[PDB]
Amino acid sequence: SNRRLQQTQAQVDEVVDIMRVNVDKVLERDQKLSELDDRADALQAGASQFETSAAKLKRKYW
Amino acid sequence: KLGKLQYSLDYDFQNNQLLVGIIQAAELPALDMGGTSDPYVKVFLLPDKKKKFETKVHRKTLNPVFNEQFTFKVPYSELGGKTLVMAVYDFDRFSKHDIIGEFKVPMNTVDFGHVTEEWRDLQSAEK
Amino acid sequence: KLGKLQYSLDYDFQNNQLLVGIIQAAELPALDMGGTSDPYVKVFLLPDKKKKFETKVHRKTLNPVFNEQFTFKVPYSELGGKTLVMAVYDFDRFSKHDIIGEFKVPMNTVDFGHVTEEWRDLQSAEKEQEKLGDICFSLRYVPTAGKLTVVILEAKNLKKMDVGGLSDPYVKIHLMQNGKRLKKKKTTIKKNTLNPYYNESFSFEVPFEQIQKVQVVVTVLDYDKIGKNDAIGKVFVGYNSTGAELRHWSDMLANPRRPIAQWHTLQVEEEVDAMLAVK
Amino acid sequence: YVPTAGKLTVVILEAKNLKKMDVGGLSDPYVKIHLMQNGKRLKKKKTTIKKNTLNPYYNESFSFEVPFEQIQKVQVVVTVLDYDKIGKNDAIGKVFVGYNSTGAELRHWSDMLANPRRPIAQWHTLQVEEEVDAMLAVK
Amino acid sequence: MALSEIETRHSEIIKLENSIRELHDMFMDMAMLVESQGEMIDRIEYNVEHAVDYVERAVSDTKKAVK
Amino acid sequence: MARENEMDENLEQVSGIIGNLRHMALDMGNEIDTQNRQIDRIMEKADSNKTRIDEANQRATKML
Amino acid sequence: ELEEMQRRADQLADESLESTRRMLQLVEESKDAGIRTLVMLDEQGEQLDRVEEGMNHINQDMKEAEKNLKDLG
Ligand SMILES: [Mg+2]
Ligand SMILES: [Mg+2]
Ligand SMILES: [Mg+2]
Ligand SMILES: [Mg+2]
Repeated sequence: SNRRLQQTQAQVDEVVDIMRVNVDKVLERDQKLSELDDRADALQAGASQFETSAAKLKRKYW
Repeated sequence: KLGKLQYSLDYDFQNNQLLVGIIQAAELPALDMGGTSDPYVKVFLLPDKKKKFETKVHRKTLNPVFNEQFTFKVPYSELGGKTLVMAVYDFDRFSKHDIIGEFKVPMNTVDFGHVTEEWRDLQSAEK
Repeated sequence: KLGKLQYSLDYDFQNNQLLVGIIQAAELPALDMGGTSDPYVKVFLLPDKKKKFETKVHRKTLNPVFNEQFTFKVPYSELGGKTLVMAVYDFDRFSKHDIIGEFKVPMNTVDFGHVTEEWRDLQSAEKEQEKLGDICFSLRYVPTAGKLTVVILEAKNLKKMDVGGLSDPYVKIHLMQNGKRLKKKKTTIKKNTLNPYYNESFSFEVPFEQIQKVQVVVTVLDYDKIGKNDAIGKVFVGYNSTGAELRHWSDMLANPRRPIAQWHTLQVEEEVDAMLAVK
Repeated sequence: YVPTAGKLTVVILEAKNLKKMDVGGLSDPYVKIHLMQNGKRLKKKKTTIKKNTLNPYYNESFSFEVPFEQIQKVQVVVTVLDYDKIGKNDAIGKVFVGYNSTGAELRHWSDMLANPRRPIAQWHTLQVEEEVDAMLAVK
Repeated sequence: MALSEIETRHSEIIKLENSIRELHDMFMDMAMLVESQGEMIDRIEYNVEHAVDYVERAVSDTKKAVK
Repeated sequence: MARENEMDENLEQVSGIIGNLRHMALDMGNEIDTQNRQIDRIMEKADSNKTRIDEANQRATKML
Repeated sequence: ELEEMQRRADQLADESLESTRRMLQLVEESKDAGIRTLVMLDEQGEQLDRVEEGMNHINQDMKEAEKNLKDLG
């Protein structure tokens, strides 16, 4: 019964076509996550600086 | 302080209708005896208060999950100047159903094209 | 300890048939009144239990001599992956004929070419769990919000429930406390499947102060439209749980804001419900 | 327990701080020993009845025929009860050691196993009959 | 049938095995990438929580400073 | 025919497993998409707060 | 020629068989890899949610700080 063989083959091909797209989307996710990582590091750096300045200002105007 | 609300929003251009999905709500304040309220959400188009849609009443949960969907047959041109209202109500069998919260969404701030779905903090309704 | 068994084995290539000869047995333990048992040997091909051959019943001897012969019309190619079973039975006129012993011979260890004939010590016949099914799911609990996320992933090797076919499984989840069934959930019904895949998430409101006093009961059942729906298997995790279940629970506790997936072996509902009626 | 002869020697020594069962006075305690398996009560033994005592002293030995092949599948149930002539005799407390046992009980059991041809004495805390019997109905 | 039918059967079967293998490798790569990205998210959340702490303390200080 | 049938059973099981793999791939991809949208949101908010905190820090150090 | 032909046919049969077995193993590995992948997706998802709540908190706090700095100036 070649019908089942070829049908299963078509299933496999379909799932492959799904998975490669999924993989590319995952790569895009890796890019976005990396940039988010850099942005977060910069964010916490600025946060610490602003915290220090806030300490000075509290020790000034109170 | 009442809690947050997760909802979904998107527009079907094939049928020219607005698809508003009420996913769930969280951290709602308790107003009933058992320590939990009986919440249900009323949703309607903000511009005209006609044909308001109400969800099913959930018993005694401060984290109700509705997962319901409503359709507003409104053209895409009129949609831009139309707002959405989602208000959370507390059910009471022997008295007026007190409003827990409300939320308004301008359709000019909404971006259609990708299926939108977000959490937004509830606020106290205006007198 | 029962005794030994002398048998003969050889293959006739001219007729393409296996020649199994039962010579005799010795030092068999006595199970009958007179001080001697009534032994008879059942011999059949190990691979498929079809057309089993039985010897004549000898009266009251612990050293029976059968000197009988049996022929298994089996090709030489199929023979290699076929085993031989010789089990010694005790005859009783008014009850079930108890098995005295048994012996299995792999046909890949057997060397044909010379006529084989040997004595082999008898051993006690094997009587494991019947279900042999497993259910896999993930547990996630974050203590702050008190949310319990039970995601039914997938079951495998489930017991057949339908006649001449696979089963129609569905997962029912109960949440118990002090013997009471609080919440009731269920999944989609996957029809005709040996290994059902659901990937369905459920959430429960469980406070941090009662986390050590809750029971999570996962049950895999079969679905027929007509009549009562039977049950394939069930397992429980949480309060008064043991084994890999308590382990998975402790992993859920030790790892907050993170879901841990694990497999579990299905137990009979009687024992489980007997455990849940405790305390 | 000595594995060779399969003899189990349970010697009831003494109870203490038992719950009052009689009105305006001490209790009349006696020890009943059951040997269970698969939920069935096989052997039944009991001791002498010590009257009006806060801490009953028995020092009474009992022996049971337990094969070495079933040592991991036996239940020993010790019950302290109160004795009134008239009517049903109530129960003060009960504990069990052996199959499906936990706590200091399983410990004492394991000490009996690890130390053959030698008796190990130990104390045990009395539990309610409901929970214990609920544990014995398991498996 | 014949040897042609068996040969074509065998060929298409091998083809299926290779497609299956590619699918497999794709799943493996998937799990890999998702894991590494998981570690990335770990350090992101770390930096974020630190930032939150710093911001909170800063806000407290300014709030006490103005009044 | 036993050789052939045995193989047939194998191919059927492979078929079922492949179907399940399809479903899993769909769920996987979908959730990946939604999470990507969420990440976009996160970077928008993070850039917003970055600007907020830079301007605020400058204004704060200005009064020093 | 004939014997070698029959043996060839049976050979191809066996080869295809063990091939299908290899397929079963491969789709099993694929299956499990997929499962753990989904698990990772759930975990990292919740982590992303916590990140979002973090961002919101930061926004509100910096809004208040902005208010105080505008009240001080
Ligand atoms: Mg009410
Ligand atoms: Mg007899
Ligand atoms: Mg059925
Ligand atoms: Mg008395």
